[PDB]
Amino acid sequence: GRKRHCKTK
Amino acid sequence: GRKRHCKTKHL
Amino acid sequence: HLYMQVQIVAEDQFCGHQGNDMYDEEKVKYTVFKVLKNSSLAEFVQSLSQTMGFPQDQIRLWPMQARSNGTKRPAMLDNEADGNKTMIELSDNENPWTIFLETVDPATLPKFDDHDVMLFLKMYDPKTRSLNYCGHIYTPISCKIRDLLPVMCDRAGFIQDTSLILYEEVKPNLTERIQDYDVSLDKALDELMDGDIIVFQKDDPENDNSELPTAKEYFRDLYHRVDVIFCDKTIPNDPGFVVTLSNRMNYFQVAKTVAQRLNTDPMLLQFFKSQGYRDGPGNPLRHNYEGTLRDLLQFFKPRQPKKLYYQQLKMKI
Amino acid sequence: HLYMQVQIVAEDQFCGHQGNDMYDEEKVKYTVFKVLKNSSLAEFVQSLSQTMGFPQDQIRLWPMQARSNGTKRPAMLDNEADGNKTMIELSDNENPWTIFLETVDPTLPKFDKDHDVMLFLKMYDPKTRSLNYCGHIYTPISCKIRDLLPVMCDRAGFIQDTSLILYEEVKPNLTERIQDYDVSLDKALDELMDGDIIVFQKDDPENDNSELPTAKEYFRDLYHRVDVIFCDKTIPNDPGFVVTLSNRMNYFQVAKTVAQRLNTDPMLLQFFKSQGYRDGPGNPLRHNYEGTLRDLLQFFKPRQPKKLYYQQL
Repeated sequence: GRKRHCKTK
Repeated sequence: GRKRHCKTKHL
Repeated sequence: HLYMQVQIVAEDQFCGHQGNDMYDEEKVKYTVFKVLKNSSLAEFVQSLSQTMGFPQDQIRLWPMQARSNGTKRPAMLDNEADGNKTMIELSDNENPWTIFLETVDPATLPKFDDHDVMLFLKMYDPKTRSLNYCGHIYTPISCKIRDLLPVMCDRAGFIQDTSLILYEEVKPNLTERIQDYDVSLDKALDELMDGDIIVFQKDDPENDNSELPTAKEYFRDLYHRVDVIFCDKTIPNDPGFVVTLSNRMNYFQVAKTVAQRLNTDPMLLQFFKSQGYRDGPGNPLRHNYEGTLRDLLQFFKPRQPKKLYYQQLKMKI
Repeated sequence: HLYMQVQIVAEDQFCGHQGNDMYDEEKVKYTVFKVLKNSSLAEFVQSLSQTMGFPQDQIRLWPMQARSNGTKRPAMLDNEADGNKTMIELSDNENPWTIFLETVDPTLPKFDKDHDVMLFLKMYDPKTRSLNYCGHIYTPISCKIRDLLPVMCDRAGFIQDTSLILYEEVKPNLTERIQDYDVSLDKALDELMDGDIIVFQKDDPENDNSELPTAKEYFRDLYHRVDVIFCDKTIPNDPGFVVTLSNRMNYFQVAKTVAQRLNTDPMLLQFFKSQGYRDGPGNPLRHNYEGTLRDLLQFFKPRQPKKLYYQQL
């Protein structure tokens, strides 16, 4: 479980 | 030198 | 032309903030540095460590990065290992370059691995209808939402095991509720990242009496809140007079609320759109105006004040 | 239900495209696949390989990705090769999910996810005022802009050592000239990413006699071109006729050019401002409206289309 790099919506 | 992951110059 | 401005913001500036993200970019007070565009990161941290009271091992830099959903939050620095990168490059050629400066008070700052994440906690209070900043928190990503609740309770000054409702402040006008607390942070949040914000409040029927019961509703209010300036045309050189309205409001709603301030009928008021920004009144508004306040204040440039002119009418000829 | 649409688009669909990004989303033709939301990617590649008629080793998937900067572009597949990852996971719950499919002949070269970039090449012809798709290239990021100029000439059918002016098509109404050709790709472009587009043209004084001398002017011009449909409010179903205008036009201009098309004087026409979100006309539109046509039409969706009603009168 890692985190994201960029947001997306 | 690397590529970005996300953009930035918005609507 | 061979220098850049590095702006430092410290956690106390986040206190008292009532909007989205951590602070208001205009109104906040920064600590500023002139730095050579070819400076080293360790060189800047040295200058910073001397200027502020803190030693290098008691501070951590979180550059304020904008994101693709229109938010600006503390982010992770892209140093790590054999970097030797220049300041202007670390900034991706931004100048000024703003940075959140994490320190400790009153010891040493924890270690941050990436299986860990920094989160920001806000507590919404439906009685006072205000947000209350509850600091930030290092936590493994593998951790589950339920395991943070004690720290939220504690930081908000609540008794342990107080039942809370958790939202994620995603962007302005989108506050998604966290449904299942028995999943890990990476699954619990929409898109886990180091600027992410959990807002929380008491689960309590007592807060249904308030104007805005949930945080979700509160942010929806702030999103539309707009402060308009009302000036009398028949009185030249009139300052106003400032009223708090919504973009949503229609003519009757604008009319009746200005009327409840001027102490007159809403039928005795005559408004005038508009000027963006060739200041001065124009076309008078018919009282059957099918638009809304957002439409009336359409031509204003973003960092300009909203002025609407009005006129009081006679009640006998 | 537990099924999702996956639309494939092939590089042949980018040819002749005369606007921003690779293709017109509306007017392009897709190969559509219906897949279980829980499928493996492997399974999709297998059925796509079967259907499209290419071995799994001769193809490469670049999911199309709509951006908040106002563009839709090919992107690197997410798969952390390849811990389960269901198709609906890989698409961020997007249904349908569009994917650019790269084939080869009518083998495919290796691509280092970390150190290489895929870039797209358009050529602007200022004489004809038209864009010409010149394909896509794999190049190292470390590579200098200088070293891509030979390739740009080749694909546009130019002679070698032909002078070229370079831009990056960043987004609609933003085409940034590239000044220094002796820098890396990551330095030259705004935010280097797979699916970035650079537009090139001849460096020739001759084209200054063109109505639109550069790509910069061309795309700015395109941003403004806008179609709107005008209908009589009294009182038929919809006698619709659509006429081409600019977003820069004020009230006079839009009226004089719609009145001319109907044959009447502009003084005879009464436009009603589109209610927006709601159903019909509602508001009448004042002839001293100091705004532009962009402002009149920002209610209408992105689908869209653009339209507003009128009595005449």
